[PDB]
Amino acid sequence: KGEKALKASGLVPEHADAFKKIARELNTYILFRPVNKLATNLIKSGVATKGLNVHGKSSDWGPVAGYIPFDQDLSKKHGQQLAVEKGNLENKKSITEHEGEIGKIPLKLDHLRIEELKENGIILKGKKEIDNGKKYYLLESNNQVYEFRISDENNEVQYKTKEGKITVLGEKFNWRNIEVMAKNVEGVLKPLTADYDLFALAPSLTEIKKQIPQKEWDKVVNTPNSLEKQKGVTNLLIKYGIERKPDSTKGTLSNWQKQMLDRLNEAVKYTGYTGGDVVNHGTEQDNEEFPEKDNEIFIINPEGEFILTKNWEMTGRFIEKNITGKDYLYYFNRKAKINTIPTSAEFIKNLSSIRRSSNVGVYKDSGDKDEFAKKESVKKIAGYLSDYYNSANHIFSQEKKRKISIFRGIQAYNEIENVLKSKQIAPEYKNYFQYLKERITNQVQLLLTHQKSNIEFKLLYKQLNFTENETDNFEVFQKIIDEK
Repeated sequence: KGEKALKASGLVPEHADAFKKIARELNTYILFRPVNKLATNLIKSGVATKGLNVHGKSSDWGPVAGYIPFDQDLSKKHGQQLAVEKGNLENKKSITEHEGEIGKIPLKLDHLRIEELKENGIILKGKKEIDNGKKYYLLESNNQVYEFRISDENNEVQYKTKEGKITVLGEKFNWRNIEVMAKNVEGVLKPLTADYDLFALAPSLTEIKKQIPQKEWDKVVNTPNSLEKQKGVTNLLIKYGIERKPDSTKGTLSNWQKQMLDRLNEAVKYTGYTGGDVVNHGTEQDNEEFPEKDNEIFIINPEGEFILTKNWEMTGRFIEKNITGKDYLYYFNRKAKINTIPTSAEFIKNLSSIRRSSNVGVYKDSGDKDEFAKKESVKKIAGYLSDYYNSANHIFSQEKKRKISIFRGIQAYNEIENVLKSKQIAPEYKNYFQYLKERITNQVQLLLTHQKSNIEFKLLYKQLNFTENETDNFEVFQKIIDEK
C-alpha cells in the first residue's frame, strides 16, 4: 500500500512515477501481477521482453534469471524431473512456430550482474577452470549442480555444469552458451526478458462513455423503462466489451483498453526503458494452459495509492470494496469458493478436461437432436454464467447488481436442474453437475444473507416459475426485494 508494495514488489521507481501520472491523467484502476526483482534488473536494463511464445517464468537464482534461456534449467525448470524437456521443446516450439520475431542471438546482460547476485548472496565467484585456451572467469554458485561462467572480455555466459559430477538433465555439456531466444527488432540484437504482466483493468464507466462511441449513449438515455435500459446497456456491452480477440503479444483487452495499453507502452520510453512495450502477454488467468494463484496484487488506484492485498479473501474483499462495489467498471480476469468461482470459459475448459480423457459424458460426437438438446442446455449454462459475470448492472444502485446476480444464479441453477432431466449420462458429469449446483446454492445463499432477505433458497426457487418471461417474473422476484 504505497511504499511497502513498492519495495516488496521491486517495482521501477521512475515507472512508478510514470504510472502515477498515467493513473492521474487517465483515472483507471490499473491491476498488476507480482514481478521478480531479478527479472526487473534485466527489464530496467532495457532489452526486449517475452510474450507468450516462450513461457519461462521467473527463476529463484541466476544473473540470467529474468531472461529466457535456451536450456530452461536457468529458468523456472530448475530441478524438474520430466519437465526440463517440456520447457526445452517449448522453447524449440518458440523458435520454430513464431518465426519473424524470434531470434538466435548471444546474451545481452551486465558484467556487474554477478556482483548484483553476490549482493543478493546467491553465486560464489570462487575457483577458476581453464577452458577456451584461457584462465577463464569460472564462478561457482551456492546450488553447485550448476554454475555460471560470465565471460571476462565478452558479454556472454559460457555456462556449464561441473564435469566431475552429475547433471539433473541427464546429459553433459562442456562450457556451452545460452543461445537465447530473441526479438528481431529488424536486426537489432535484443533477447527476451520475463515481462511485466497485468492482472486485470478497471476504468470508470463515465470515462468509458468518452472512449466508446456515445451517440448510442445519447440513444440509451431516453428510455422510460428501467430494466430495459439496463438491457440496452447489456446490448452495448455484449457488442462492445467482451467481444474479444485472442492474441499472444498484446493481450486480452478491449480495443479502448488496447489504446490504454499502447499509451502505457509509449509513456515509458523517456522514463528509463529502452524497448517500449514491457507488457507483452496476458494476465494471471489469461494463461489458460494452466492458471496460478498469487498472494499480493499491485493494483494501482487512479490517485497514487498503489494498493496491496494480503490474503485471497482480502483480494475479494478489496475488489468488492473498490473495484466491484463502486460505480466503476469491474472487468476482471475471466469448499471455499466464498465469492468468486471461476468463469464459464474455464467451465468449458473443465468440460473438455473430462470429455477427452473419458469419452463418455453429457453429449457425444453425434448427429441426433437430443445430444444437441443437451448441447443447448450447456449453451444456456455458458450464456447464463456470463450473464452472472456481468457487473455492469449499476446504472442504478448496486443492490440491483445483487438482485440480478441472484437472479442469474437462480436461472443457472434451473438449467443445472434441467440437465439432470436427461438420458443416462456418464456419472462423472453427474457428480460434476452436483458440484456445480451445490456451489451455486451456497453462493446465492450467502449472497442473500449479505442482503436483508432472510428467505431460504428453496422457498425463493419454488416460488418463481419463469415460463416465458424474465420481464414480469423478475417483477415477481423483484417485488419481494422491493419490499421486505
